[PDB]
Amino acid sequence: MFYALYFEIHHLVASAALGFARVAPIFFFLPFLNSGVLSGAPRNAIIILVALGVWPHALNEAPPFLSVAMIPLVLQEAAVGVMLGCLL
Amino acid sequence: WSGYLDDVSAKFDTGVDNLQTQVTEALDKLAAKPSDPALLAAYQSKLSEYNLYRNAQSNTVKVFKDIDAAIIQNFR
Amino acid sequence: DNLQTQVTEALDKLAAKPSDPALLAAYQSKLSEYNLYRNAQSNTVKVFKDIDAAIIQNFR
Amino acid sequence: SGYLDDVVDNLQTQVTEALDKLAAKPSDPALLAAYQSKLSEYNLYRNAQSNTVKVFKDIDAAIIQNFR
Amino acid sequence: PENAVIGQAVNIRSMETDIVSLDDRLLQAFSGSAIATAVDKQTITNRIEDPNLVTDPKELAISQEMISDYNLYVSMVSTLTRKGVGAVETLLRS
Amino acid sequence: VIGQAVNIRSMETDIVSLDDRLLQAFSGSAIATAVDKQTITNRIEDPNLVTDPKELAISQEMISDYNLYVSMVSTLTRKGVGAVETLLRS
Amino acid sequence: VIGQAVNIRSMETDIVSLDDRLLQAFSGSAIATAVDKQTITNRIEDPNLVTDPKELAISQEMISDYNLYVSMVSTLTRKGVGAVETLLRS
Amino acid sequence: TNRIEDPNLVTDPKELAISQEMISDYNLYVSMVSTLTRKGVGAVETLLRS
Amino acid sequence: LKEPVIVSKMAARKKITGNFEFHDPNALLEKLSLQLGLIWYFDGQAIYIYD
Amino acid sequence: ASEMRNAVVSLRNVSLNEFNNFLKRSGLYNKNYPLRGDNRKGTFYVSGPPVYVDMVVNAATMMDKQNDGIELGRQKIGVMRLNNTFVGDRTYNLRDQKMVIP
Amino acid sequence: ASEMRNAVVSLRNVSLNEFNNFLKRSGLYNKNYPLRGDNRKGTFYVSGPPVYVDMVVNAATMMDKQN
Amino acid sequence: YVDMVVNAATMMDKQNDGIELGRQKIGVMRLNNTFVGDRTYNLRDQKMVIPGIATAIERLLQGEEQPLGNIVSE
Amino acid sequence: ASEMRNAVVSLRNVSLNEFNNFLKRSGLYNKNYPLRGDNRKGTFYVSGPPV
Amino acid sequence: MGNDISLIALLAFSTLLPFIIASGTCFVKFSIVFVMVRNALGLQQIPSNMTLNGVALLLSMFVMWPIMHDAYVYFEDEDVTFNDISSLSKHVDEGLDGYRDYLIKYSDRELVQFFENAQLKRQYGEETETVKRDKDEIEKPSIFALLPAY
Amino acid sequence: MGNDISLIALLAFSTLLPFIIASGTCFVKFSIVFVMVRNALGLQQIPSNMTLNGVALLLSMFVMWPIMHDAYVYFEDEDVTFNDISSLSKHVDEGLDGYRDYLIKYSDRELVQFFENAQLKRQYGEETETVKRDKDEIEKPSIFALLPAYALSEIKSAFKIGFYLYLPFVVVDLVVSSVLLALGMMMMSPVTISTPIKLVLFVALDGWTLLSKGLILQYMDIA
Ligand SMILES: CCCCCCCCCCCC[N+](C)(C)[O-]
Repeated sequence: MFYALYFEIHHLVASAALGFARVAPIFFFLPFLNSGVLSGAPRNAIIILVALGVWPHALNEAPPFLSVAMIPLVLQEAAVGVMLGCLL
Repeated sequence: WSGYLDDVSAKFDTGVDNLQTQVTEALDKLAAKPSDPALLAAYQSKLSEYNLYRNAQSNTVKVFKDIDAAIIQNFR
Repeated sequence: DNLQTQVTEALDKLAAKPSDPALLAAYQSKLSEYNLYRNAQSNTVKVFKDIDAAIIQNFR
Repeated sequence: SGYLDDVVDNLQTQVTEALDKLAAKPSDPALLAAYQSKLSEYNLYRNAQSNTVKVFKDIDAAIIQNFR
Repeated sequence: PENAVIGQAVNIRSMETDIVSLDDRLLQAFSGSAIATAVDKQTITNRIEDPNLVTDPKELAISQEMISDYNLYVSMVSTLTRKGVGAVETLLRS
Repeated sequence: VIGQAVNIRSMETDIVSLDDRLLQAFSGSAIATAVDKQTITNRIEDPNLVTDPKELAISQEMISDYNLYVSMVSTLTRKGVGAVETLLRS
Repeated sequence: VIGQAVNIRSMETDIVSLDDRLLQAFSGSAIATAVDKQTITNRIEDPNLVTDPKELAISQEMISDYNLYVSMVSTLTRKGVGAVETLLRS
Repeated sequence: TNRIEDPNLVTDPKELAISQEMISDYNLYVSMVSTLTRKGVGAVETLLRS
Repeated sequence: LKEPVIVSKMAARKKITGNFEFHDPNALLEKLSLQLGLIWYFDGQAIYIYD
Repeated sequence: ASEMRNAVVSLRNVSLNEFNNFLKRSGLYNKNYPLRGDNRKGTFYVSGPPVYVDMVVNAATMMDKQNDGIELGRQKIGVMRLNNTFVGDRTYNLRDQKMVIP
Repeated sequence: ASEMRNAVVSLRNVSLNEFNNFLKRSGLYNKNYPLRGDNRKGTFYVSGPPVYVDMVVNAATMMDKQN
Repeated sequence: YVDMVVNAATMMDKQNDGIELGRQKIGVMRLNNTFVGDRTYNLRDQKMVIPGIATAIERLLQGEEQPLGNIVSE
Repeated sequence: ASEMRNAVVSLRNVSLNEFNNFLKRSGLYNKNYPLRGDNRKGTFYVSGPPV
Repeated sequence: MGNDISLIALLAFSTLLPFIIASGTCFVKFSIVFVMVRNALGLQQIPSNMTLNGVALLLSMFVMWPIMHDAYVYFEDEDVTFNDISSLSKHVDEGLDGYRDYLIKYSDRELVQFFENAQLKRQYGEETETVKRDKDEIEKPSIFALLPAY
Repeated sequence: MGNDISLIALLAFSTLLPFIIASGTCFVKFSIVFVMVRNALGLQQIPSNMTLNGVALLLSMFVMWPIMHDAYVYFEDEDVTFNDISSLSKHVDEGLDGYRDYLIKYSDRELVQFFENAQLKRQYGEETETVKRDKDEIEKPSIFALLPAYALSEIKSAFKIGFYLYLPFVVVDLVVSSVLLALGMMMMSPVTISTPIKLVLFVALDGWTLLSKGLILQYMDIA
């Protein structure tokens, strides 16, 4: 099926985008990751790579959240990330 | 159910009321007696008239397609 | 809509007798003029609204 | 289609049908003259549709970029 | 119609009165713009699906205008909205 | 002439039925159904339909809309994180 | 030639402040623009002018000059506003 | 340039079929180099300006 | 007057005071038109008044 | 009450009296909001509740295009005998020559 | 009162006297807001409440095409 | 119910468009008082041709678009 | 139960009596969810579980 | 696809979000009390402003997140129909009452009424206020009137 | 839409909008007043500037709205189309009078006039003298003169208010020290006791309600 690789790349970037919401706050709190040290073009490139390194589901199948209101979800994930940043 | 280039073809097909059949009739008569000069003289007229009918019809539809395609190209 | 009406009249008269050379000669002219008119109108409409879009893009 | 799922005829059909009829006798002037105008109207329809879909997507892309 | 002209005796305007709230004045704008755009998009689509409209120069010339006017309208609403929120942001971060 | 009608008193909207489709940015279920169909297909029907102008005009809608949806989510997450950082510094 | 008239004397005004110099430059440009646009529109619909090579050769120039002039005024206005914004942000 | 002036080369069907290939290759070569250099400097801009 | 009356917005800014007798309206209306600076018309269905 | 709707309708092939009968046979007629117009002509005005107005306008406009295939122009043949002259083109023979009159 | 409307109309096939009669049979006719013009010609002026003006302008202009 | 009714009605309608309902019939009519064919007379110095009924009627109706009616002396 | 589904289907060559027999020999037929229509004609309604 | 204006409204809202939170939410109270207590104990920078703001933010979400989620659940509702700009305005306003009620609960009636007057009365030639009986206006103070009073 | 140049003007205006609000509007006064109150109470971080400026912006919106609405309605009016530069320019000018007349109540006459004198074309001798009648001079000085005079006068009037706000707290701060000295506890820092007193006094006085009301009353008229 011809377009399947194209869709499979878009599923990847949608998953990475929703992972950034939960990984970036940690990079804000820790003293060796905050923007007093790591800044400019490296910063996003590294955060995204980590988020893809830890996402739990196979990257090549459609993301399950397409049916849901995006804002309540993004705020939920950011709150979780803030809690983890404190505990670490 | 049809567009506007069919309205433009049909203006010829309803304009020349009957020619489309008259040609076939003339041919049916001439085929029976090719050596008759009155039949030959009639057929020459019908066949020429039909040839022009078809050419004028096709060139007019070509021109209206060239106007439309140029307007649509500007929708960008 | 005068030049739109004239061409549809000419076409009826022609369709009535497609082999009359006086009618053919008239129709050639009417159709050519209409053909130039449409193109000129469409092109200027385009120019006028590409200028507006370029203004908005300048502050956007 | 023969199918509806509960919860006229278009140029796409008319072209396929006139081509199908023509191909049986490629040398008949009535059929040729009937086919020229259907193939022309189908070409115009299928261009105009795609050009306007393209305009609506470029509008939405510009909005998202403007709020970046 | 074409054989008729229809005026208004004198254009008094009750909606020139400011009396509604600063937020009702917002809801009116939002609701009216949303309806206007949905109607315009639908009309443009119909003018293309229908075979006698998409193949007559007289009709195509009109559709070209409809498309351009739609484009300009939406682009300007977007621009002014951005400029507006950007002002708030500029002041409050100062 | 034939079948002519006009509504005189009030601007009751009739070209469209006014509906909750006004109140959403993306028909995410319609995306999720189309994305299903173009991805469940693995060795059924046939590949390579680069060429028929009727299906090729249906693919154009999906290929555009999914690119826009993915582009939007990328901005929303940045905004959210930026709002949290803004409050925590201030 | 036939039915033609020209305004000999322009009305006049004092110019005493940057405010009036600005309103005057604005009003001067607005009218010239409206006049040009109308003129072009008429030249596109008089059929003696749409179809004559000599008249089309003129309309081409009028359209070009209009485009260039409005693009210049747009650019220089945006440059001025950007210089103010830059200094106050700094 | 020299092939376009020798009257023997400019009027023989055999030789023209060669000139057409030569000019198509020159065009593609220069478009390639001019694209990759622009990408190359664009990387440096991205890292330093950012 | 036995007719509806329509007053232009710009005319509605003016103010009047005193004790008035509507004994012959058309004769009163024209006189006040001249004193106040109004202009008026009558189409047969309604009276219109402008500045 | 404020929701009343109003419309004007102008048929081509179906007289008002033709449409009233359809409403009556259908059992859809309502004497509180009757159609107002000329039973002879084909133009009328209607006002009332939304559902009623919409149904009326739709039904009328469909009836109109349905009856449009009715053909009403017809040709006739008239036979006429001449009493005082020969019908056909008339030949005389002069001493050596035929000559002919229209 | 401030909502009065008015219009001016020209009919290419139906005389004013032809139209008034239709209004009478319809029972739409209203002597407080009669039409104003030349019964012989086809041009007239009308004014009144907005639903009345709109009804009149539409009925007359459609019937002008029917005939 | 409404959706089932609507779709069933529309598709039953479309399944009949190909059906043709018109028909042609043939009438045989003997002439009681005259010869059917075109008559021709040969004379010492003249030839005369007279068209028959079929010839005259065909020559009259040829090319007619409208239906006929009222001959007078779904 | 709220996953039940409905359709209307219109055949051009075959007919309902032709198709029932097929289901029967297949052993697919189900008297709980029969096809509803005119056996002589070629249009029918069906409702049931998705598969 | 969707609607191009509802898209603008979504993106705009998400830019204003932190200022709304900072000015019309219990975050206002929580972030103040902690810092005051910290000063009273007489040893600044223990706990950090990072700790305090982080906790205050988290607690505010328990109060406010259900109200936003309820509003989106109100709008994602496929059974509505409309006819006019008024009928749409009413339904959109009705969607915000869940938030309006919270602001009404925690703010002063008379300061709210004062701003409700001040939006208009520069227009007004009159002194009478009874002219609308309370039952509508008491329910429907505007949100811009409620915010600063809260 | 409309005249292409009118469009450019609208977009330029909307681009400069925040600097106008920040330099020619009551927002200038409210922003200062709230921060001075925070300093008078002696708080370094409470409330946030992001809260104070939000409140100040909302309060300013009420005061400024009616002028923006009136000017909008004035320009969204199809009444006329214009023959000439002088007719158009005087039509434009007559639309800004509502704002011009707002600025005139609060800027100061002598400073305004000095700035108007400053704009005139230079002369080689000292400029030729003039006196001008009120319909220009009182009614219609130019906006490029009014605007900075307004900004400066507003700042001044803001400092004045802050001065009065400080006085009662200064009284408190002195009294409390004198009483601690009367009790002999000379070494204790009095800030530890004066601060809560100040807070108590401000809440019992309900200073926020009074400030928010009276500031609006200076511009609105409410009955
Ligand atoms: C922490 C913010 C992000 C997640 C949203 C939490 C919403 C509030 C849920 C509270 C439930 C409390 N409970 C179980 C007593 O109802």
